[PDB]
Amino acid sequence: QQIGTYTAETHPSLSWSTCKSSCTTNSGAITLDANWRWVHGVNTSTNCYTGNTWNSAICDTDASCAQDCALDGADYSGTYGITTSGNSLRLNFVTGSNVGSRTYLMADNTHYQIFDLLNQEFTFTVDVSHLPCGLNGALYFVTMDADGGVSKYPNNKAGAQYGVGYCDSQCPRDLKFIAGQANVEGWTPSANNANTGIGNHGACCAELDIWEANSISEALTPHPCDTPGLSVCTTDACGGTYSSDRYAGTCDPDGCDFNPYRLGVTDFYGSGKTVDTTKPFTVVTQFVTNDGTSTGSLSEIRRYYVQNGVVIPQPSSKISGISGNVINSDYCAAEISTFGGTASFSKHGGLTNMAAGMEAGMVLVMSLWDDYAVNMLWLDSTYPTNATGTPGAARGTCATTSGDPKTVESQSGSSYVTFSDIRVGPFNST
Ligand SMILES: OC[C@H]1O[C@@H](O[C@H]2[C@H](O)[C@@H](O)[C@H](O[C@H]3[C@H](O)[C@@H](O)[C@H](O[C@H]4[C@H](O)[C@@H](O)[C@H](O[C@H]5[C@H](O)[C@@H](O)[C@H](O[C@H]6[C@H](O)[C@@H](O)[C@H](O)O[C@@H]6CO)O[C@@H]5CO)O[C@@H]4CO)O[C@@H]3CO)O[C@@H]2CO)[C@H](O)[C@@H](O)[C@@H]1O
Ligand SMILES: OC[C@H]1O[C@@H](O[C@H]2[C@H](O)[C@@H](O)[C@H](O)O[C@@H]2CO)[C@H](O)[C@@H](O)[C@@H]1O
Ligand SMILES: *[C@@H]1O[C@H](CO)[C@@H](O)[C@H](O)[C@H]1NC(C)=O
Ligand SMILES: *[C@@H]1O[C@H](CO)[C@@H](O)[C@H](O)[C@H]1NC(C)=O
Ligand SMILES: [Cl-]
Ligand SMILES: [K+]
Ligand SMILES: [K+]
Ligand SMILES: [K+]
Ligand code: NA
Repeated sequence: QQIGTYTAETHPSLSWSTCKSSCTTNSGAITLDANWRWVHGVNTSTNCYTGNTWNSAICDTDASCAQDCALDGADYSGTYGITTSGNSLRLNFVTGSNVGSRTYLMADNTHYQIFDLLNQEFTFTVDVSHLPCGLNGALYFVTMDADGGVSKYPNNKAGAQYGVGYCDSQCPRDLKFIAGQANVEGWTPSANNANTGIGNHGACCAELDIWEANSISEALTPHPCDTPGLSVCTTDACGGTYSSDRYAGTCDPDGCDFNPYRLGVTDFYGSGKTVDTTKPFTVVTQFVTNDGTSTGSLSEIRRYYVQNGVVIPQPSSKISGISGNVINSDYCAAEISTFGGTASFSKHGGLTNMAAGMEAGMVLVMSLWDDYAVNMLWLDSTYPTNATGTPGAARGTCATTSGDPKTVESQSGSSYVTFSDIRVGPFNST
């Protein structure tokens, strides 16, 4: 994708902190993912993409399309409901016909910030108070290229500056641009989302979902892949949520997840609970390595919370067969043994391959979305919906009829998530 000229691209400002075993406030900024943008011909206002289909006059091939179509600048607040205030980022849900957003932290105007998380602690504050059933305010990391692909893929000029280069563990085929090619060939409009479709290519890479949550439930989920960085997959071999068989590909779509409610701890997180989601709170996450160095492999993910200045531990599992309050080799083996299903976490290298994702360096993503595929039931309801009574089926209190996108967009359009005070450093430094 090319760089358009009609609207200047100005990344809203967002500060964040680096901490030492003493913190330094870094100047940062955020960009909007390329899928939300206007895509038009080079030096013309003609759309390359309108509604849920491509303009075959310009985009007669995957390559020509990327050479000949440009992404343009965004009105962050006015069109997408994205604002920043100091160290705080607010993502609105419905803004006209726009639904949510996906944003990336920048190191400069043309590069995503890269985080090296092994043997570090990462902290943020969140307000989920305005996130009802069926929404997901996510803060997580993916193994994207810092420059968004510009150095590797010649047709890609727009790069990180225009939010190009997304990949994740679901191998998304809904992306308009992947690896310097447009996703034109085989494009199939979704029958239910007027803006969206699925192309023949998907963009796979490692994903560390440190935070997927709403006011009801939260989960922490590493997802490894066969290779850490971008791998371009084709059609149904992609696996993930955009394919016939989620387990057909090279990334783990399920992950090794820790949701306190799923693990039997139903009084921990939610309205007026131990972590009271009517108010903001701080989430601290540690990435422990086998040898205690930045170059060891990932042994354990640890977690705690702070609210009203009070430290609140991650609660331990109440499910017979699954112990503790950390994610480690024993926990991941125990989860799949007890809850059952496809061993996709092991098959894609588990924590060793998660570490490879992390060692490559990862981009920070903040998003707010609803889910046409599963209505977010996997996060905050009983799932599968016919598995009531079985261990791990219940993930939160939402009804199994909840989370229908057009429903929640009509009823709860004013929903929003605010992320703030991002901090990273050595353990005990944030
Ligand atoms: O025509 C001339 C005039 O153009 C004006 O500019 C227009 C332009 O013409 C128009 O084409 C453009 O339309 C864009 C809309 O403004 C924008 O809202 C819309 O955004 C969609 C996007 O198309 C779609 O791909 C995206 O899909 C989401 C999906 O909903 C979501 O569920 C999924 O969630 C994932 C999470 O992000 C992730 O964290 C998690 O891990 O996984 C989730 C999935 O499991 O993410 C996908 C995307 O990957 O949804 C958004 C939001 O609804 O995009 C339209 C383009 O396709 O608008 C322009 C501005 O109006 C000029 O302004 C004017 O001057 C010209 O004259
Ligand atoms: O694809 C939807 C959602 O799936 C999540 O994994 C589920 C899996 O779908 C379900 O069959 C199993 O019982 O539970 C896992 C974990 O909740 C996955 O973790 C998400 O990233 C994904 O969005
Ligand atoms: C730049 O675009 C405008 C709008 O299409 C057009 O008037 C002008 O001729 C363009 N430049 C060219 C063709 O070099
Ligand atoms: C249970 O529901 C899932 C999801 O629709 C489906 O795959 C399965 O066939 C259903 N029936 C039974 C008995 O599991
Ligand atoms: Cl869980
Ligand atoms: K601002
Ligand atoms: K994802
Ligand atoms: K309910
Ligand atoms: Na299975």
